[PDB]
Amino acid sequence: LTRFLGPRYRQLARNWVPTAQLWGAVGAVGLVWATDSRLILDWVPYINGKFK
Amino acid sequence: LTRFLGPRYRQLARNWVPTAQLWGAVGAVGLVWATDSRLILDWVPYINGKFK
Amino acid sequence: GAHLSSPLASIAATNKLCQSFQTFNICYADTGLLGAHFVCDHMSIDDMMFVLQGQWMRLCTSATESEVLRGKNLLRNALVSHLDGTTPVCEDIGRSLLTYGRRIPLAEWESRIAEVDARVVREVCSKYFYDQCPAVAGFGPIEQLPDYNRIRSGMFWLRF
Amino acid sequence: GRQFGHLTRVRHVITYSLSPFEQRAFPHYFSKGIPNVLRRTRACILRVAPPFVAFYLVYTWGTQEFEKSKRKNPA
Amino acid sequence: AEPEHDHRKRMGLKMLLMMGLLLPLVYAMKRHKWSVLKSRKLAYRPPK
Amino acid sequence: VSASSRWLEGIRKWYYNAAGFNKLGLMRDDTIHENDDVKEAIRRLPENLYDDRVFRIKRALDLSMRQQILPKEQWTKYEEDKSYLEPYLKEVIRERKEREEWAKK
Amino acid sequence: TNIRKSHPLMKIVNNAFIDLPAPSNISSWWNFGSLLGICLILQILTGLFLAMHYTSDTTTAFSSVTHICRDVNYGWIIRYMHANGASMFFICLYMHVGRGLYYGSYTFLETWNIGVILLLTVMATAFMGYVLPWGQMSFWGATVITNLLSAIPYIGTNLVEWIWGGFSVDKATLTRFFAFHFILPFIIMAIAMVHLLFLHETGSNNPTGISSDVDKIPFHPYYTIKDILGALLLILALMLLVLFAPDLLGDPDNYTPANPLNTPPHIKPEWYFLFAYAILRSIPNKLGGVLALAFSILILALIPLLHTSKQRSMMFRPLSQCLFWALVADLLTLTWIGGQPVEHPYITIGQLASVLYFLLILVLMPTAGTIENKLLKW
Amino acid sequence: VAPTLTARLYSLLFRRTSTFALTIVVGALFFERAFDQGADAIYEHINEGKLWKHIKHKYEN
Ligand code: HEM
Ligand code: HEM
Ligand SMILES: CO/C=C(/C(=O)OC)c1ccccc1Oc1cc(Oc2ccccc2C#N)ncn1
Repeated sequence: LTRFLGPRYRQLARNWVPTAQLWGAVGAVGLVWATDSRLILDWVPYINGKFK
Repeated sequence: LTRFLGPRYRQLARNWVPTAQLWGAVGAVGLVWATDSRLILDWVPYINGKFK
Repeated sequence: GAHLSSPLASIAATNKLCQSFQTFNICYADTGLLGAHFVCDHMSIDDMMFVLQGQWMRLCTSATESEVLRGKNLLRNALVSHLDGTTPVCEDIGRSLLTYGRRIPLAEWESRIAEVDARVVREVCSKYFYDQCPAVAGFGPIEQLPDYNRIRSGMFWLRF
Repeated sequence: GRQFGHLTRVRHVITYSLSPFEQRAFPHYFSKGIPNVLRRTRACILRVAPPFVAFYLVYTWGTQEFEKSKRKNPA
Repeated sequence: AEPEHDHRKRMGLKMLLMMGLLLPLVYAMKRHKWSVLKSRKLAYRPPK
Repeated sequence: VSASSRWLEGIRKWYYNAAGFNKLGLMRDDTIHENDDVKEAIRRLPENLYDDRVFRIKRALDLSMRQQILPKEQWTKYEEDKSYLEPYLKEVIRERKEREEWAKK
Repeated sequence: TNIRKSHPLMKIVNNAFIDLPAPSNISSWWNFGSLLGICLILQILTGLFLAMHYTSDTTTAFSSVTHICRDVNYGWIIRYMHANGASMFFICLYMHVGRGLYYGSYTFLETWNIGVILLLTVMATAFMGYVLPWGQMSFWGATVITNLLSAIPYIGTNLVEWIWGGFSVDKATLTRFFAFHFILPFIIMAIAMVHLLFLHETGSNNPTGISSDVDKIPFHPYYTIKDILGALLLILALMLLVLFAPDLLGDPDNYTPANPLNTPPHIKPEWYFLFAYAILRSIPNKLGGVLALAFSILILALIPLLHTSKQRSMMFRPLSQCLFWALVADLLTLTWIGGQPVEHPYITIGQLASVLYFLLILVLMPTAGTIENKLLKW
Repeated sequence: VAPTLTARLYSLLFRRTSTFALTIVVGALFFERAFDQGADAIYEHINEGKLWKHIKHKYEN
């Protein structure tokens, strides 16, 4: 708990932050595409084709 | 095949013959009791009680 | 090494199962200790017990004519090689007079040796070895030394 | 997984054991046994029983209060 | 509702009479094997 | 030194007796859970202490199995419960904490 | 050479059941591990002989079960053996978990965590198994529990209707619950194998929580014969139920066919779900219900992170011993409340026991362990 | 009785695992007859007259 609190760890977090952000994008777009989540997919231009 | 043919092996067979005979008796009486094989069990005095 | 007649000795050399073993028949008035002693690595105690116990049992149930003649021959040689010179013979005179009452002549020992066929070995072995409680003495790195119950279990064969 | 001969370092400990065929299975079954069970009941009744006795009271009261709640003497 | 009634009471008696013979017997088997440990004696002999 | 500090000491002697490892001949440090700092402290013990430790654990496991306890006189007295692992375990944690302070900068 | 060691198959059997170094001092509380294995096998062997005669359709779902008990040669013996075996399995699961908690066995992180997965899987099995007879309790238990999944935000209603195969517990629900009830015990056995794989890594813990390396005995014959005697005791308890009291632990409504239009006076689980059923009705919120219900079992996964004591076992821990027995009594309180209606004294003391369960695991027992350390100057 | 009943039982039938198995198998057959019927006879006494085997002579042809 207290052992992971220091300058190196703040650097280590800063180093892996763009990566952990991009995996979130992979997870989200991945979930959105796999379920056909209409709420989000109504916004994207070519995927829009599902006229009720 | 030809390697197991000799005086020692004849002795070794003679040594295990009463044992292999008695395991046959265990197997037979075991099978007879477990199936209730009437053909054999009609001969034994106390077990005889199954009057049609 | 691997070419030794004795199965225990041959397996022990091949698989480096010990530094040594020896059989014994320690005699006292109306009683005695009969079995084996061995010295081995910490990891080799289990195999050594198994291979020895299995040998007692092989002999108890399924001893063979040829190996029994070898045992007879080793004994004839052991008895004659032992009685070599004044100190061994004088020792044999003193001891035998206390334990047997007479000196048993070598011809009689031979006569009693010659009598022992395979049927004798497995009957006599069974009388003493088969399904009996051993006395077990262990010293040194003995974590791998079998539990008494397991040693006791090796004193009989389920196959026989 | 570990096997015998690789477990741990132990030094200078002698264990004397007897063959099961030389000794009786139930040495002093009731003479030594009965005192022992009473001893380890006594050693634990203050840790095991007071939550159950507490449940028993919360059970006995609760059941009583459930029955005498629907009925009423005045209108 | 329960045709098996008579049969289950019958085998139930056989269950109890068997267990009454088997329970002490398996106990005695376990107690026999375990007597090697139950009567075992320890001695600690550290150097001088 | 104090009347109430003698009472904390008597409540501690009470708990010690209630814990009852002394009934199995054990010392307090025998009963510790074996973590990495602990494993190292056992490893760092001298021959005589390790051998005694082994025997005390051996004895208590034997008693545990046969569901017995030691005679009253042979119980480890609270006053003479030698905390043999203390300085070893304190040194191992000291060393760990340094490594962890170093792994921070 | 000894073929027990060399041979690839026998090697496993030797390392698992024969030559395995086991602690000299393990209680009768260590017996339930083997007893659970007996119970899983017993359930597979009785379950299969039932499946040889059972029909998976709402029409003769109830009639096939009747056909088993009435017409099928000794079918009644197999049927009550299976129904009581499921309860036997649950008495054992509980002793086993309790033993793990008392003796600190949870510090085996993976073994324990695989056991949490093992508990959930046996629970999921029994729940689905109960629907199969298609009695009043079978249907009404199913509708009252599945409908909880509606309370999940956004995903909710879609999930229930996906598990349902329609808009209620219907034709399709009975059929799929049989399929899932048939496959799950095998997936259990495979997880139980991985459970044992992780256990053999450390070997067994013991009543003292101190290492037993200095006093290890071979599994055979000591724990072979002790597990035989233990199994003879489990067969006694199982056959006492099957052959003297086959309807004792069961609900009478299951003896009338399912009726979706008529709800029974009482809606109660078999004893093994009563504690958790109580927790659910105790909290008035829909979602809070299911979230406390999942947390009712999922909490066991937190227990290792809430270990605070310098010692492993509770053997030398009196403060923790009292708070342990408080948990067992509190669960027995929740068991009692589960099988009771939702009226006056029961609503209050029900939710009182519910808040206590979570306080006892999350706050109370981790505090006692800290105090016990201070008392030993540790 | 000169050597014990147990001593003569070990010598003749318990030494060999073969005859040990044979004595168990032969002993299992003879036990099943004495038990099944013996326990059935005990079941007769606690249900005297209640059973169809007692009633039987009432409805004959
Ligand atoms: C599918 C039912 C289960 C089976 C078949 C099973 C199997 C067993 C077996 C054979 C053992 C070794 C003997 C013993 O110590 O009892 C054991 C120990 C263990 N099991 Fe399970 N178990 C199951 C349920 C559980 C559950 C539900 C948990 C935890 C929520 C659990 C966690 C453990 C732990 C921690 C041990 C180690 C106990 C120790 O040796 O100190 N198991 N299991
Ligand atoms: C994880 C082990 C198992 C558990 C805990 C379990 C649990 C249950 C339960 C609680 C019941 C309802 C009891 C009743 O009302 O009679 C049931 C019935 C049923 N089970 Fe299982 N069972 C298991 C193994 C299996 C297996 C492996 C099969 C498939 C071979 C199976 C097939 C059946 C069938 C067909 C029924 C309906 C017949 C009946 O109710 O008696 N069971 N089971
Ligand atoms: C189909 O109903 C099966 C039941 C059953 O098998 O009870 C033992 C049952 C019968 C009546 C009422 C409800 C029933 O189902 C259940 C199911 C249940 O599931 C869990 C068990 C333990 C922990 C959490 C949950 C959940 N969710 N908790 C309580 N009752």
